[PDB]
Amino acid sequence: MIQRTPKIQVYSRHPAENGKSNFLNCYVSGFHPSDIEVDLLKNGERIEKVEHSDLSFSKDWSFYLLYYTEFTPTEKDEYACRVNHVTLSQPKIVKWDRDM
Amino acid sequence: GSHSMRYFFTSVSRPGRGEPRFIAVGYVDDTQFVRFDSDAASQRMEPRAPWIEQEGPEYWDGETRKVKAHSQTHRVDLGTLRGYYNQSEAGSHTVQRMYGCDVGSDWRFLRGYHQYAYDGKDYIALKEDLRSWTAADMAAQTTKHKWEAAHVAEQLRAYLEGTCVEWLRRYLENGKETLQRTDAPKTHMTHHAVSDHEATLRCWALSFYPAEITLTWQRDGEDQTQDTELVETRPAGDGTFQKWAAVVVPSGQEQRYTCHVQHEGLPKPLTLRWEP
Amino acid sequence: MTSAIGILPV
Repeated sequence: MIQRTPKIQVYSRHPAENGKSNFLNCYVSGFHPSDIEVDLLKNGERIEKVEHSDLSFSKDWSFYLLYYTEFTPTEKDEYACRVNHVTLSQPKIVKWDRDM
Repeated sequence: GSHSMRYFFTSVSRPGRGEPRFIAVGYVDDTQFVRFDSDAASQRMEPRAPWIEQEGPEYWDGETRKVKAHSQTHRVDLGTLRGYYNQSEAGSHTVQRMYGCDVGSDWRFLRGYHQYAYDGKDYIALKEDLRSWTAADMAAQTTKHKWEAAHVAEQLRAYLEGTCVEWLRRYLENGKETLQRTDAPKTHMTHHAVSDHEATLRCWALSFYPAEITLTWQRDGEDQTQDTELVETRPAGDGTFQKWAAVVVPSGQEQRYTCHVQHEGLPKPLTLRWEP
Repeated sequence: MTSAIGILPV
């Protein structure tokens, strides 16, 4: 069967302002099969209180999911998204970039 | 103008770990309104939008009943497909099903679909005429014959041209505030150094609905689609969407370049230009 | 709403 690897984007709901209220999104799309591990990280540790959309798929039959968590960004605190899939020999970490 | 309803169903087998996972979701245009998820506590079809929560208690019972049926059907399908492809018991496998319908500005039936996949690849689907199947291979030609004998095409054509459309038109009037109004992009443009003699210009579209949008870059009013970078359109998590388009350029040339947005909500197209 | 008809096993 066809294995297709995830495309990943980490970004916030609104434009970030330090010390102001926001959501942090990790969008994993374009992948197959469906069994995927997704974790948001703060200074490299699991944020427990994370939620996710209901699994769905695209015209090409590949899966997509939004994971999100309330946060308050700041200057020094470093947010990431870690992804494991059957197509990745090791988990893939993607840092949050305010300007992407 | 046009609108649509879509239901999406996924089952995954868990070969030494019991019952198949099953998830269904339905959307009107880009707004999700319901879900069912075998592995959650309630085992009911649940509301996922405010405008659908008003619906009577017999809405949920029937939708629940029906979806557990689709489920027991996908469950049988997993066993038959393993049989047809002679795959071992050991492996995890996947069926997906998609159906629904589109309408015009006049809200009249326009087209319908019904598509089925095994292990992420076309297995059988219903053609545009609504009367015939496109079968991907020999295993699936066996299914095509079973469905030609049970008149499945006619049975789905009657759901598609009838029940699907009527109930779409319904939801539109009940969730009109959220489903008929169309948020135009808040657009903005950024600039970053990437070295001594180069610079990135990123064109941003934020906070828009529906998802259909187009971002392009021009050098002196001439398209150039290579040396660009365009991300997949992504949901903001609050109904709206986001997208950006970038292009790497020579330092000092930033006003050669222009960003062009096209969206349903904008009347003229927009043009952007690095100034700040 | 989902369909009561034409959802048959393969």
